[PDB]
Amino acid sequence: AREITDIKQFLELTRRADVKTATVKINKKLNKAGKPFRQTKFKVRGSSSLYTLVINDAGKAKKLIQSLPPTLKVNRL
Amino acid sequence: AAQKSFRIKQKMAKAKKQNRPLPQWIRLRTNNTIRYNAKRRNWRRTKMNI
Amino acid sequence: AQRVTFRRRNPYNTRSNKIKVVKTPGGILRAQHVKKLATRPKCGDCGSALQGISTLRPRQYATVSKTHKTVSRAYGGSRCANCVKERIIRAFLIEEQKIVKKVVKEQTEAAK
Amino acid sequence: QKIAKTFTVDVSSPTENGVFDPASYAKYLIDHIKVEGAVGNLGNAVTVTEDGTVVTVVSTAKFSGKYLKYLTKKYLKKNQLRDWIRFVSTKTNEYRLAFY
RNA sequence: AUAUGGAUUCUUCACGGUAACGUAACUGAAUGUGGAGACGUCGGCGCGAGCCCUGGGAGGAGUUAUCUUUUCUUCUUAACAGCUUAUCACCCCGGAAUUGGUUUAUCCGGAGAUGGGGUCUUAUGGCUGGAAGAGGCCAGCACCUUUGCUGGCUCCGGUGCGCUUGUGACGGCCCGUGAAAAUCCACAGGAAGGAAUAGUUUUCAUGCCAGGUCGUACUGAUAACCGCAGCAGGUCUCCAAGGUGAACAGCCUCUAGUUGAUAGAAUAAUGUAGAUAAGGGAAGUCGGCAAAAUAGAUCCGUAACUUCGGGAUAAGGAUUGGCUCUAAGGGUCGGGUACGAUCAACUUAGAACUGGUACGGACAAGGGGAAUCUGACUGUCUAAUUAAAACAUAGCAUUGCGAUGGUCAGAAAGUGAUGUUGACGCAAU
RNA sequence: UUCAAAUGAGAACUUUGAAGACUGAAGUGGGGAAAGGUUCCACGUCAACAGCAGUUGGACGUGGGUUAGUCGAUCCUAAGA
Ligand SMILES: [Mg+2]
Ligand SMILES: [Mg+2]
Ligand SMILES: [Mg+2]
Ligand SMILES: [Mg+2]
Ligand SMILES: [Mg+2]
Ligand SMILES: [Mg+2]
Ligand SMILES: [Mg+2]
Ligand SMILES: [Mg+2]
Ligand SMILES: [Mg+2]
Ligand SMILES: [Mg+2]
Ligand SMILES: [Mg+2]
Ligand SMILES: [Mg+2]
Ligand SMILES: [Mg+2]
Ligand SMILES: [Mg+2]
Ligand SMILES: [Mg+2]
Ligand SMILES: [Mg+2]
Ligand SMILES: [Mg+2]
Ligand SMILES: [Mg+2]
Ligand SMILES: [Mg+2]
Ligand SMILES: [Mg+2]
Ligand SMILES: [Mg+2]
Ligand SMILES: [Mg+2]
Ligand SMILES: [Mg+2]
Ligand SMILES: [Mg+2]
Ligand SMILES: [Mg+2]
Ligand SMILES: [Mg+2]
Ligand SMILES: [Mg+2]
Ligand SMILES: [Mg+2]
Ligand SMILES: [Mg+2]
Ligand SMILES: [Mg+2]
Ligand SMILES: [Mg+2]
Ligand SMILES: [Mg+2]
Ligand SMILES: [Mg+2]
Ligand SMILES: [Mg+2]
Ligand SMILES: [Mg+2]
Ligand SMILES: [Mg+2]
Ligand SMILES: [Mg+2]
Ligand SMILES: [Mg+2]
Ligand SMILES: [Mg+2]
Ligand SMILES: [Mg+2]
Ligand SMILES: [Mg+2]
Ligand SMILES: [Mg+2]
Ligand SMILES: [Mg+2]
Ligand SMILES: [Mg+2]
Ligand SMILES: [Mg+2]
Ligand SMILES: [Mg+2]
Ligand SMILES: [Mg+2]
Ligand SMILES: [Mg+2]
Ligand SMILES: [Mg+2]
Ligand SMILES: [Mg+2]
Ligand SMILES: [Mg+2]
Ligand SMILES: [Mg+2]
Ligand SMILES: [Mg+2]
Ligand SMILES: [Mg+2]
Ligand SMILES: [Mg+2]
Ligand SMILES: [Mg+2]
Ligand SMILES: [Mg+2]
Ligand SMILES: [Mg+2]
Ligand SMILES: [Mg+2]
Repeated sequence: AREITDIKQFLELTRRADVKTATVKINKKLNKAGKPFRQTKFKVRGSSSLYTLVINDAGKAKKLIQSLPPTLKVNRL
Repeated sequence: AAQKSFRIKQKMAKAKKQNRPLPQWIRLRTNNTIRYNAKRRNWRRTKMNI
Repeated sequence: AQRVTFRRRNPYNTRSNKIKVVKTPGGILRAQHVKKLATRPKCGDCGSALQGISTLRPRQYATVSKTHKTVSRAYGGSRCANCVKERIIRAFLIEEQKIVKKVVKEQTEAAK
Repeated sequence: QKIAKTFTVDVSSPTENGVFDPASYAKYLIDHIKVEGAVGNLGNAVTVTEDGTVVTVVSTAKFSGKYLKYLTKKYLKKNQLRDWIRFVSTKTNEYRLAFY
């Protein structure tokens, strides 16, 4: 039910006690007027709401995923 | 109907159970005298007044 | 063409049974029932909807922070500012003229 | 702001069974593609050819792939070829002519 | 149930804004007060939603002797959450006659207008999260099989006295002024409690546990109910597409649903229901009973009499198809402190041409007039032989009564109606 | 209303296909309230019943089916009791 943009805040969520699972979605999407680009939504299933953080920059996306806690049960796709 | 009191549903239930043919094995008992179920009821031949 | 049924068992058009047509992700029309609209709280003095205050149906006011139930002047959510302007002025002026009456009628008692 | 558009037709499958003539076919386009309401008007505004095994329409004017399908349906209808050949989309704007 | 984070505190119980008011929070007992719950009806005007119409594009389908860049169809987005969004109202600056502002509807201003700046409610809408992973539409492989598997596309717009419903700011009406309670919040109050070596705070965020009992099928009617019955009767309600047209009419159609209702052969009399008839035209008959005639719209024309409101569609007339043109009626933009440019609407009137003089072409749709009797009117009744002149009604007039009372109830009563009443009342003619 | 197939001892009447029409969204459509009470659904099936028929049925036989913290009741008050 929540969207999130502070990439710092996000991280802190995923290390909260109640957070057992997560999921990464990937969408094809097109930019501005012309070409496409790879959108990636990071979803953290909290106890009472699903936080989802969108990273348009596919770059930011990769070296985000390797930040993800080694203990979190991530759902890929 | 369509939204009943439990008392009525109960009666309703009891009256479904009673709505069966005579159990044919009774016909075989010494001195048995019941031919058929003579209190059978049908929803469109006799209303049950609740 | 897509028509639509009530959702609760009550088939009549009562103030508690208003409907809204809605297009679902299935690509179809579905009714939704609709709570009666909330009305704006009113000033206790003059009677207009008092501004600054949220408007919900009554029990919904207990699921809402106290800031949604006031403005920050004396008699916040209760009376409406202009009404409190009047209240202050008159209070002052009257307490003042009390002092006037006291000393005037006091002097009566000294020359009569 | 003018925009050119490309439309391919993979007429191989039924061409290779003798029953299709990419020849008079792309002529049918040439002849009946209406331009601002008329035939053979596509004056350097629509070009049409046949890479041996594939027809190609290139258009600068009012032209839709729906229209293309409507034309060659009439061709296939014209030469008794319905029952036998479908106009079909594969990828968008890239169309083929299925046999069986 | 409760901890963790935040907030608050050495100026203990937050700051900011001139203000309307702002916010993630920001102690608050007795008591008192205020709000919500919570309320008629109709009219037009404004906005929403869904439906309707419709352009481009991407798909599938139909027709193709001939014609049609065609006909039909898919292109969707829930509760909930973040931000944003409003007519109204309110604030600050200001000080108004040459009075201004202003609604379709004439209301507003020295008790502060017009102007400029701001505050507010969040109906409603927009963007994002929910959410494309769903659903919708296709194509390409697979095979008795569970049944898969793999790809695509699911996009961008337009229009309005439209239709239904919603809601707003207003306006009309009343000897009619159009429920209650549970429940929720707020404010006034300040009993009290509470920090610096550390306190106060769960109306701010996040976190934990739990939510019993009964109904839930189906019918809802020319067969699931009531009429002895699978009875042409009766029985409360919501949703509601396209054309014609004023229209939720009639007539035709899409979606859905039916195609139920003994059947066959014949077509005598007499029927029942539907039509027509030369010449005459109510001569029929108690009686024009039945039937026929009339009918829409536009224009023209319209008597006696009248409570001046009517009578009135009085009466009486012309006109109306198709096709092709003409003219008038609007929106939106930039113009130093006269015009230009484009997009989108069926109304109304004029003018040609045209036909076996037809044209509200089916459907739909008033006969009119002159008098007597009678009830003023609208309204009411004898379910199942009387709808009327009968009853009612407003209007008029008479009667009783100031409560220890009038009229009426009850076997009685520390009983009851009028009475939440008081003669501009209640009761009785 | 019609043709044909299928099924069945048996077909004007069942099933499926085809054609012809109808209701025409003020519905013969999609749901509900009262009332019914299992009529719903499936399999079997024709003695009676459905004022011809029957292989069909709201019939007969045997079974299956109605899941809630949020939909109602339950709470509140109304005339009144
Ligand atoms: Mg009955
Ligand atoms: Mg229901
Ligand atoms: Mg506030
Ligand atoms: Mg607020
Ligand atoms: Mg603060
Ligand atoms: Mg109160
Ligand atoms: Mg009140
Ligand atoms: Mg009420
Ligand atoms: Mg459509
Ligand atoms: Mg809701
Ligand atoms: Mg302003
Ligand atoms: Mg300001
Ligand atoms: Mg209505
Ligand atoms: Mg009023
Ligand atoms: Mg309140
Ligand atoms: Mg004390
Ligand atoms: Mg809390
Ligand atoms: Mg308990
Ligand atoms: Mg149901
Ligand atoms: Mg039925
Ligand atoms: Mg009986
Ligand atoms: Mg009947
Ligand atoms: Mg039905
Ligand atoms: Mg009959
Ligand atoms: Mg016969
Ligand atoms: Mg004659
Ligand atoms: Mg004559
Ligand atoms: Mg005579
Ligand atoms: Mg005569
Ligand atoms: Mg005679
Ligand atoms: Mg007579
Ligand atoms: Mg006579
Ligand atoms: Mg007559
Ligand atoms: Mg005639
Ligand atoms: Mg007259
Ligand atoms: Mg003419
Ligand atoms: Mg013009
Ligand atoms: Mg009368
Ligand atoms: Mg009358
Ligand atoms: Mg009678
Ligand atoms: Mg009698
Ligand atoms: Mg009458
Ligand atoms: Mg008189
Ligand atoms: Mg006594
Ligand atoms: Mg038959
Ligand atoms: Mg019809
Ligand atoms: Mg109709
Ligand atoms: Mg029927
Ligand atoms: Mg039902
Ligand atoms: Mg029943
Ligand atoms: Mg059945
Ligand atoms: Mg038999
Ligand atoms: Mg029967
Ligand atoms: Mg029979
Ligand atoms: Mg028989
Ligand atoms: Mg049975
Ligand atoms: Mg059973
Ligand atoms: Mg509820
Ligand atoms: Mg309970």
